[PDB]
Amino acid sequence: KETAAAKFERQHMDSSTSAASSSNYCNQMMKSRNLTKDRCKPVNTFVHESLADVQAVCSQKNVACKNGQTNCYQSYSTMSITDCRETGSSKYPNCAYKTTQANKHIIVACEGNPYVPVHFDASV
Repeated sequence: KETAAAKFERQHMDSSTSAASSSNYCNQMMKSRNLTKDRCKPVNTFVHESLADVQAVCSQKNVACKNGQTNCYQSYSTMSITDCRETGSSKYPNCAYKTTQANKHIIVACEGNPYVPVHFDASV
């Protein structure tokens, strides 16, 4: 089955664009990454950076995750991100999202050898 690292890439990485190009970015990406297939995922963030730059966060500033786990890390630098969260009209299978551009630090949880992101915790 899909690894946690691979799931993180599918859910949260978008190295192919520098930022969201339109208000339909989230609608399209949430669909394309299969985050709407079974149910409308309520909120999601995409990171517009190289994979290696995001994986490198696992050796940056340790911080406890929201859930208290101690394998979370905050990026030293801000990153281009897109916040996706459901609109009031979103109704499965017609999932619908508000796209918001931002430049924020990210917080990810890391696991494994290589030690890589497995969960997107927050934009801060």
